[PDB]
Amino acid sequence: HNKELQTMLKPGGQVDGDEALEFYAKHTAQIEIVRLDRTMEQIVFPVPSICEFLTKESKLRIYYTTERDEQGSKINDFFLRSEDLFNEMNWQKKLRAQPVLYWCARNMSFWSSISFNLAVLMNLLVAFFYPFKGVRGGTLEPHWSGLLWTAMLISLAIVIALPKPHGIRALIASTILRLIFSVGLQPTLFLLGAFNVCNKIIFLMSFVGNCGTFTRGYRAMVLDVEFLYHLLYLLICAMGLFVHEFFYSLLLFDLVYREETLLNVIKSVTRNGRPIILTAALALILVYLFSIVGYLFFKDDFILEVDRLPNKEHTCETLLMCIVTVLSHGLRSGGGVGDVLRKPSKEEPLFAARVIYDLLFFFMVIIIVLNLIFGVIIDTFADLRSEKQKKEEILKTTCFICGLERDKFDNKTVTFEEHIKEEHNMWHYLCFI
Amino acid sequence: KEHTCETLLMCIVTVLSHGLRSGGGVGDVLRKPSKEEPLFAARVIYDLLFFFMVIIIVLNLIFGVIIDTFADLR
Amino acid sequence: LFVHEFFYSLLLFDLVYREETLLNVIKSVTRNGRPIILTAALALILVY
Ligand SMILES: [Zn+2]
Repeated sequence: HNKELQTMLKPGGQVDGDEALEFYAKHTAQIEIVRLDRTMEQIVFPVPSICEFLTKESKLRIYYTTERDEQGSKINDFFLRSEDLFNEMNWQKKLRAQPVLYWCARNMSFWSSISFNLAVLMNLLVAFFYPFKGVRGGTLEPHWSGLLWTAMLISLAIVIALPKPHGIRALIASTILRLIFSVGLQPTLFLLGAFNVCNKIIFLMSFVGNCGTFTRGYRAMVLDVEFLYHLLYLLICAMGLFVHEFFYSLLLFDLVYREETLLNVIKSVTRNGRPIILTAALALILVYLFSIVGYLFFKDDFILEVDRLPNKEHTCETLLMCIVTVLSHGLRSGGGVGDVLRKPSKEEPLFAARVIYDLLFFFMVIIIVLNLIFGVIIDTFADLRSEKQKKEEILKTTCFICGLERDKFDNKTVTFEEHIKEEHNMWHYLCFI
Repeated sequence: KEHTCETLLMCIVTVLSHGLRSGGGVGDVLRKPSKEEPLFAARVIYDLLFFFMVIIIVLNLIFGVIIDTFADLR
Repeated sequence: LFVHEFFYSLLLFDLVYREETLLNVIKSVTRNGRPIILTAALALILVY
């Protein structure tokens, strides 16, 4: 009401009285509610001291992952997420006392990134030369020591660069390559495996630290799928350290499945999986009918050429199951079944029968069915892109709480961007709860 | 004499990238199982899994990404 | 002009990148390049 009073607590950023004014402005929220008589009134309250103990990553997760129900409102799931956020803030305040556990839980990204990187490098080491018979052999430059000296020069040039601006993995890779030639490769791989397993057993503690599920017991931490996945990763890492080496390749999926875009394209493939499975079943039954037709009428045309392992050049398939195997062999090769069956030679009476048989198989099975599978995949891309742009637009041009659109705030003595940060800020609603 | 073998697990990756082409899959370059060796069904499911999953799903994934980018741009 | 001749072929790209529709289709390819690179890496690990 007092315009003179209003214009001297707000612009207090440029005055010397900063402590009291910006402290009390920072620690004061504002919320609007509706009472029984459907009247809207405004409440000004102090924020709790525990509400500042909330990580902004969880805030972004709550802002993005909340979805609207059939009535078009996000508050119903927001309440449950608010309760979970309250428990998370309680555990964060409890955790902040410990100096070393908070240091481990504060740096999860470093442990995860270095584990991913050195497991990738471990897979690259086991992939290039498996039998571990030497390092001197190579189709590279005239000496392997030349490439080793080049790597040493690269490491020396990277050791005088800027402090961790770029090339941090380059010097480590050069050092690992230089250690590979000085000492035997199996000691180097044992050292790298021990480093990865100690990295994983400290990262598991770092993960269970800030995600404080383990303070309530054992059932909740055991039943968690993410903890089980991390434990499985640790188990197969220890198994690949102790018996043979291919389990690093096994955990390469868990490595490369950490980002979102590769996830999105794959998991679009796994979205409408039931049309894909049913189309595969349709292909199987079409192959079955074509195989029994070939068993009935073209039994002697199924001569195909094979080569025999040393202790005549042709085999026949007459069991109606080997014929299904041959038709699934001919489901590949693009042309169809006519590329594996013997050539009709234009003079046998079953020539036109062979021509229409081959053309029907090729056209109907190959074209229609394989194009059906690919059309299902493409349509799933279209559906995902449409719903993603729809939810992004409704998040960007609509208030989270009020649900009103940007078009209602044309002039109205206010703006939308101050409405959605002062009048209807949802973190003020969480603070009030 | 007219034939070579690849036993290094890197030459095998080279041969599998050689067989990532040719459309049919890896079953067109490997020798024919001749129906009587015990590892016949293992070869059949191996070839079918490689062809179906790798060829169909992955190459159709790349082309689907390209087509979806056309749709977004338009 | 001074050494060998194939650098005319090298500058043929700069020649054909002067219109707009070709640029539109090329960077329809290279707009979402990171899904394509990650799908290629997925193919590489499946081959492995
Ligand atoms: Zn509002």
